[PDB]
Amino acid sequence: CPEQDKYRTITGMCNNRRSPTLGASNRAFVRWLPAEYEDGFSLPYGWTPGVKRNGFPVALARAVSNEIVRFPTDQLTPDQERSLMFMQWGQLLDHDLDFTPEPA
Amino acid sequence: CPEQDKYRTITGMCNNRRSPTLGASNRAFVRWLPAEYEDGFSLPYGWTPGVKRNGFPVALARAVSNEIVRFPTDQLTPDQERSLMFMQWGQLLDHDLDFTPEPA
Amino acid sequence: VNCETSCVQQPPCFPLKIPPNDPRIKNQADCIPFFRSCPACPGSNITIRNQINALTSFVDASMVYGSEEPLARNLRNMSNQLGLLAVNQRFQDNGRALLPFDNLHDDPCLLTNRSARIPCFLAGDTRSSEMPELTSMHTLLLREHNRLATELKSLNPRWDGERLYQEARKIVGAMVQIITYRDYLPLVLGPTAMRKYLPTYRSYNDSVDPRIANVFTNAFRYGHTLIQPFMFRLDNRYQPMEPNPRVPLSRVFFASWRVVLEGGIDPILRGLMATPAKLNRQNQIAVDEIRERLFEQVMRIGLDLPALNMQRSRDHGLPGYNAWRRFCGLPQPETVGQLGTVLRNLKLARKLMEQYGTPNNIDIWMGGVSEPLKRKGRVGPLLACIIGTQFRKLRDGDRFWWENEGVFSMQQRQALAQISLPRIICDNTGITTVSKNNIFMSNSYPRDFVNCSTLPALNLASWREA
Amino acid sequence: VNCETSCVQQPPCFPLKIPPNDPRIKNQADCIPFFRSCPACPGSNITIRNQINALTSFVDASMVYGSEEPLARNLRNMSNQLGLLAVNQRFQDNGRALLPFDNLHDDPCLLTNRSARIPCFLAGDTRSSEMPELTSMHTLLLREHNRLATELKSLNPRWDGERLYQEARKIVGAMVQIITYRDYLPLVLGPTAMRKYLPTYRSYNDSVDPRIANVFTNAFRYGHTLIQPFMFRLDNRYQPMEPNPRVPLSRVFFASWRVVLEGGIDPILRGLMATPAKLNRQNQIAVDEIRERLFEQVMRIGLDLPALNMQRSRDHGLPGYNAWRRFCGLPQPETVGQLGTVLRNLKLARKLMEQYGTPNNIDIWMGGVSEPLKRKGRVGPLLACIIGTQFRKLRDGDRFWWENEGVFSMQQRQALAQISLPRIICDNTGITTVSKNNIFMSNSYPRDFVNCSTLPALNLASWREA
Ligand SMILES: *[C@@H]1O[C@H](CO[C@@H]2O[C@@H](C)[C@@H](O)[C@@H](O)[C@@H]2O)[C@@H](O[C@@H]2O[C@H](CO)[C@@H](O[C@@H]3O[C@H](CO[C@H]4O[C@H](CO)[C@@H](O)[C@H](O)[C@@H]4O)[C@@H](O)[C@H](O[C@H]4O[C@H](CO)[C@@H](O)[C@H](O)[C@@H]4O)[C@@H]3O)[C@H](O)[C@H]2NC(C)=O)[C@H](O)[C@H]1NC(C)=O
Ligand SMILES: *[C@@H]1O[C@H](CO[C@@H]2O[C@@H](C)[C@@H](O)[C@@H](O)[C@@H]2O)[C@@H](O[C@@H]2O[C@H](CO)[C@@H](O[C@@H]3O[C@H](CO[C@H]4O[C@H](CO)[C@@H](O)[C@H](O)[C@@H]4O)[C@@H](O)[C@H](O[C@H]4O[C@H](CO)[C@@H](O)[C@H](O)[C@@H]4O)[C@@H]3O)[C@H](O)[C@H]2NC(C)=O)[C@H](O)[C@H]1NC(C)=O
Ligand code: HEM
Ligand code: HEM
Ligand SMILES: *[C@@H]1O[C@H](CO)[C@@H](O)[C@H](O)[C@H]1NC(C)=O
Ligand SMILES: *[C@@H]1O[C@H](CO)[C@@H](O)[C@H](O)[C@H]1NC(C)=O
Ligand SMILES: *[C@@H]1O[C@H](CO)[C@@H](O)[C@H](O)[C@H]1NC(C)=O
Ligand SMILES: *[C@@H]1O[C@H](CO)[C@@H](O)[C@H](O)[C@H]1NC(C)=O
Ligand SMILES: [C-]#N
Ligand SMILES: [C-]#N
Ligand SMILES: [C-]#N
Ligand SMILES: [C-]#N
Ligand SMILES: [Ca+2]
Ligand SMILES: [Ca+2]
Repeated sequence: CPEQDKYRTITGMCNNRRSPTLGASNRAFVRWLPAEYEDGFSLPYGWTPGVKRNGFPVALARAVSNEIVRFPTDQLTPDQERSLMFMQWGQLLDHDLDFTPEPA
Repeated sequence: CPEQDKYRTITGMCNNRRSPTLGASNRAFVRWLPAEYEDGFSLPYGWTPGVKRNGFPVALARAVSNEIVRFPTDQLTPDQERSLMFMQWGQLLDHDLDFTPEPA
Repeated sequence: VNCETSCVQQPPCFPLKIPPNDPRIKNQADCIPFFRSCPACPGSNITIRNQINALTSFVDASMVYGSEEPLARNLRNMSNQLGLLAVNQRFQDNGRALLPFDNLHDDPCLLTNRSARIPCFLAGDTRSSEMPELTSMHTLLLREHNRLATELKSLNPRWDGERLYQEARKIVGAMVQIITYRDYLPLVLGPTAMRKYLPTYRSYNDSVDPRIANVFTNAFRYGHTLIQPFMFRLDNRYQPMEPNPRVPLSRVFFASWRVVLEGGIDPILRGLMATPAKLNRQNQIAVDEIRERLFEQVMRIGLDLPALNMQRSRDHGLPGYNAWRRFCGLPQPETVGQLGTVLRNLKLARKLMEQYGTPNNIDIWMGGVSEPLKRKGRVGPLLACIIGTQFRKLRDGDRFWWENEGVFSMQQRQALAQISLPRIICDNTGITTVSKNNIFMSNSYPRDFVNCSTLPALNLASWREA
Repeated sequence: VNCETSCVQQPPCFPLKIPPNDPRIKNQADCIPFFRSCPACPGSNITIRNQINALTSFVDASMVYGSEEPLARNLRNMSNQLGLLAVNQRFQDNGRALLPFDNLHDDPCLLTNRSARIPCFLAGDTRSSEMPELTSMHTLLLREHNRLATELKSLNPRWDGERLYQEARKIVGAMVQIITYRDYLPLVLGPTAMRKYLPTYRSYNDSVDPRIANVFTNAFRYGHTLIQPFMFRLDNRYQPMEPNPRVPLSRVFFASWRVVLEGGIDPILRGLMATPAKLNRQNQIAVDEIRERLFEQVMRIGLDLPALNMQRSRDHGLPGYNAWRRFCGLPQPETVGQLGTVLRNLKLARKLMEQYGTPNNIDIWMGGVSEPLKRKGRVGPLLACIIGTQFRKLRDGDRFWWENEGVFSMQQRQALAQISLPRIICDNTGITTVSKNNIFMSNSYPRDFVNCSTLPALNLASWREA
């Protein structure tokens, strides 16, 4: 990291002098809590048939969505205090913050 | 992890059921602070000639030892309120807590 | 293998299983496509699997400039010393720049309208084409950069391309930070959480970890509950832009052809300004446009966004609801009665318990969006904690934070304090009537609207090099 | 590159260079051998390099039983149903058990005396032979397990080998926990830090991460400052045991032959009890037996333990002194005057500044052991914070902590509260006079000594299944 600089790097590298990769691209996320996997280190809950999570069966993500998230579209409530731009800025901002890559 | 157990596993696995490997053998240490390497992710400070740390030259570990740690043995002060067992239990306990492997 | 074309659960896939009697996917043996997120340490038997963030965590407008060098260089116009960002060489929006086209292998945008043949756009972030409204925001900022570089060039004739690009980029990064922290975050968290998590900025702290927390990638998806089932387009007098003023969202995903062949970014931006966002309510969480028909035009079947958010949290090994409540210092409900008290909805509490069995297993996104919204905020206590905690770290741990001593001069800081999204829109579009501040609250024409001419332009005098 | 025979800096070697005018190594082309700790994710350009802990972090006596299944199995006597740990089949200590020998490719113990041909011992941890005083502690605990398994077999006739092994292993683990937190830790931290970092145990908290922090592996090395330059051996009447009662430490490292052929563990244990530890003073930090002659007999050159500690912290990418002070909520001195104040020693502050340039760069071990010791404690504020924080986590985050409800019965806990290191020594050796509790404080014979007959043994009655 240069002794001094006037602009941010493209990667985020060197923003933090003592730990120059912090906030930089293509680095692992920081964890605020320890990970919780089926095998303790890699497999996600719902991977192995019959493997419960803390005493209870893993709820199918599609099931939770069907039973709790789904609602009649004609019931939609327009937010009298938020524009759709409020939604749009959130996504645009999200795209400034994180992108979790996957294999193609 | 078994729904119910009676004793500690040998590896330490399953002590924490939500995160099975926590405290278990052959796992990476937890970091209480972000790592500080010469390149930000791997090389130790002092690896590359001329590369300073936080604006200052890295002091040779042997030099610090010679200048600050080294003392005439006749000046040794026997601790009047601690037995040599105090030291020994410390090393024994250390050996219950951690061992950082290296290549042969 | 292809996680998009088969339901075999083998690396790198983790397809979503279908419940018996699903109202849409009748064949229970099938699935919803899902690729596991790339592991930070591939094939390890020592490390606890973690995921990767391909972008800079800082609020630096990297979605415009790029987070990798080759890309950042490719997004720039290197044909001169004007410090500009490359623009589309084939199409223009009523005389205004459009983002250039990307060169993808299996370009999804081409699939949204096979005959139009319009590929996906090239931006700092790979998702610029996901929905036309997003594309319009990406295009808006690209134009603003070029506008800034142009003005800076007149101000400072001796400045070369690199200087002009860097100085314009610097201003854009600051605009995103100001709009985000001054106008956006307060409306997300509410005043109480804003004060608690984002107290007055004092100084850059090099001990504040600025990295995005894994949980945030999922928690910040609270925004999916804000999505309306249509893309609204309005004409210059904010009236429906015929013949299609309300396009179903399931037909705008990756629809870059709409920006190019259906009137540019102006009708889209007006739509965003004068249309209300969907309100998140405990019995109206997310729409079927994203729950049943997500990416319908580019996938074998429609995806389910809420379900994908929950499968993703598991893929990422994220702890359950109570663990996050605990982390946040919030009470952890253990029974349906306690959960009913926390959510101020026993009915929803019961539903969650029938599905998960224990509040300890509720997925972060689900439990997070289930919580009653904070006053003048759009998230409950848990999401407010996670989101608020993250943005303070992104502010305090940023050496280039706009208010940090040495980044901008006092007078530049004073000039920057006058910026606003409504003005930015005025400067880079044919739109002459925009929302009154706060733009994220204003949503009714003509009541919440004013003439662009009443809004002063950003004063760049303090950027003149003496 | 062979890190043991070469001074070339190439992976995985990071040899310590030799400064000009070195008091011992006049040839600057030489070096002190150093192998970088194994990375958790080898060859990654994504992960920030981290190291590995090969042991169980929990205070569960894994140094006795092993942290891996194959080893744990091999340390056990599988020739019967007595639940015993395997003992040496070739040698005995006045009719008592010795640890079995290990089978190492390049046995260092053999090098400490070519003609004795005594290899290193096999224990739960690979370092049992590093120094004869440590081997004596490992041997003591092995005997106690077998003694416990024997008494348990008498009380519960139906218990098989496995049950007996597990029950004795469970008792020993609790013994290590009791001696450590009740007797040891208070004398390390002092009263104030003890109350601050280790408040009264409540119960098992599954939200408390029990892993060893990378920094602790270096910080707990404060114990190197307590090391005396000799191994003291005393006879049954606590008098110097001839003809070699004070062996220079540089001739006891990996000297397993001394345990086998020089009188067993009794003379060693008596020496540990009746000899004072070395006090850590700011200009009497660590002895030359470890600073100049570490492992002199088992390798090409004598190592420097304090220097290794500093090289290791760099290898592990550990932050400097000030970063750790900050982490601990302690003031961070920036000038030599401020550092002089923190250390209550201007002369030491100056030596540090001369070496490091800034307190930000002081290596954790060096800074830690430099701080003045807390009242009735043997570490300063920084180390007290790091060490105290670690041990509370190992306590509160251990499902099998001896006080956790369900682990032991109320009467079993009442019994265990009567255990002590002196008693264990009385139960497993030919020593009849031992230190009064606290064994870690008592160090003067006969003033601090009592007969074994006055110390009630552990009553295993409440272990009766009946
Ligand atoms: C079981 O143990 C849990 C862990 O406890 C820790 O370790 C044990 C051994 C003890 O030493 C204990 O004292 C330790 O805290 C424990 O859960 C913990 O509970 C605390 C208190 O509620 C949580 O702290 C809160 O954290 C949130 C989130 O931010 C934190 O994390 C980020 C990211 O790393 C950091 O940057 C922050 O600095 C925080 O550390 C904060 O929002 C919150 O602060 C805000 O609220 C308080 C109260 O109004 C204000 O005073 C502040 O100014 C802020 O406005 C707290 O700091 C801690 O995160 C949590 N850890 C975990 C893993 O859950 C649990 O309570 C124990 N249970 C029992 C029954 O003992
Ligand atoms: C610069 O920012 C630094 C980071 O600050 C955090 O993030 C920013 C964005 C804010 O939200 C801020 O509020 C956050 O704290 C900041 O340094 C931090 O300072 C705090 C306060 O001193 C430190 O907390 C102390 O930590 C030690 C060590 O234990 C901690 O870590 C372990 C391991 O993860 C956890 O298990 C513990 O729960 C702790 O989190 C504690 O021993 C200490 O608590 C003890 O002492 C206090 C005070 O007497 C008692 O109340 C407690 O009961 C305990 O007895 C504190 O919890 C924090 O470690 C430190 N972080 C870092 C990375 O250094 C710094 O102060 C900021 N500087 C300025 C000028 O703003
Ligand atoms: C036009 C509106 C939006 C979408 C279309 C959309 C879509 C997604 C998809 C497909 C994902 C990935 C799902 C998976 O895990 O498989 C997703 C992730 C993220 N979003 Fe989305 N999103 C739209 C809109 C929003 C809004 C308004 C948000 C924020 C206020 C928001 C957030 C997020 C976040 C943070 C992610 C993860 C990003 C990452 O890869 O790290 N979304 N969304
Ligand atoms: C007979 C007394 C002791 C030693 C001989 C001795 C030696 C070492 C060595 C060689 C290392 C490794 C150095 C390196 O980094 O290359 C070392 C590491 C650790 N020690 Fe040592 N030690 C003796 C005594 C003690 C005492 C009394 C300690 C504590 C109260 C103590 C602690 C430690 C710790 C925790 C480590 C790191 C272990 C790991 O690999 O994780 N030591 N010691
Ligand atoms: C670069 O800028 C020039 C002048 O504005 C413009 O004519 C040209 O088309 C631009 N090139 C690209 C790729 O945008
Ligand atoms: C596809 O794009 C063409 C313009 O090339 C347009 O005329 C047509 O209506 C579009 N298709 C649909 C289904 O709207
Ligand atoms: C196992 O125990 C029996 C009985 O104590 C003993 O004779 C034998 O030597 C032991 N074997 C080993 C390998 O320790
Ligand atoms: C080495 O061990 C032998 C026993 O075979 C012993 O007699 C001799 O004294 C030892 N050597 C030294 C230098 O102590
Ligand atoms: C996200 N989109
Ligand atoms: C330490 N050994
Ligand atoms: C394409 N331009
Ligand atoms: C080995 N005996
Ligand atoms: Ca960014
Ligand atoms: Ca252990």
